[PDB]
Amino acid sequence: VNSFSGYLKLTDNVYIKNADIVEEAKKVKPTVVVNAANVYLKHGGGVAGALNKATNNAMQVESDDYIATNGPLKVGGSCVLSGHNLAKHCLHVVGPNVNKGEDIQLLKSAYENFNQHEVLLAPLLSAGIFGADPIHSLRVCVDTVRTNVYLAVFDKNLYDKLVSSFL
Ligand SMILES: O=C(N[C@@H]1c2cccc(O)c2C[C@@H]1C(=O)O)c1ccc(Nc2cccnc2)cc1
Repeated sequence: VNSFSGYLKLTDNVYIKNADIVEEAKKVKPTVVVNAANVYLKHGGGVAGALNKATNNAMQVESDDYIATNGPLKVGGSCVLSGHNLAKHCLHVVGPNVNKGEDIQLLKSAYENFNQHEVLLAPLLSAGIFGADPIHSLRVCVDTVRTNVYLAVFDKNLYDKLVSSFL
């Protein structure tokens, strides 16, 4: 039993809700919140900008030190940093950004990072301003992630479309 509330169950291990991931993180305080990161951990907009704003820019400060030490992430890769006031940990995961021409096959590699964590609160990778089809992202999530994932979808219209089209 965990504290995630109001989710629709899609599969044995994948759950989905129309929710603001920032508000959901603040209420649940999950062990792991996933950020829709880029390779530079520059959290300017979309989910990343929202999460970073909620940390009063502490996520960005920590991220800049991480990059200065380690260099950029790989597309499809991840790193674990602090969850600040939102979660114990933040798993920064880089899905391919279609508006940069990155290979969408890398989306499966991106979701594989979730398997290193037993339970996660997450957005749909590569959705939103990353330009991929969210229906496709949900399919890859279901077919790749084996650990317990609670997906937060900000847009109600998109949430309803994802549920209604789910196979
Ligand atoms: O980018 C965001 N979502 C994407 C989006 C947006 C629109 C249509 C879409 O299909 C998608 C897919 C993505 C998703 O749903 O994950 C997002 C989520 C929460 C948020 N929280 C917040 C907002 C304002 C101030 N502070 C915190 C901000 C942005």
